[PDB]
Amino acid sequence: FSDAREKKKPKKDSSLSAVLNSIDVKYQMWKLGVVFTDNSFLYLAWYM
Amino acid sequence: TLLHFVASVFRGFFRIIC
Repeated sequence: FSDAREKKKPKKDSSLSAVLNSIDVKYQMWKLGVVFTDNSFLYLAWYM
Repeated sequence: TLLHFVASVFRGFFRIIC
């Protein structure tokens, strides 16, 4: 489909469901896990 | 949420050490 013709529907900032679909459960999974694994964030959470 | 994660890690550590 990349080489073939494509039609796309642009996203709307009003639609919250569109942003929810755009954000990924597994990517946010990985990102927050890495952030928690980071040592400096752990030090700042200790300070918290 | 971070505190809940730390608490869950602590609980797991307790379950494994006991």
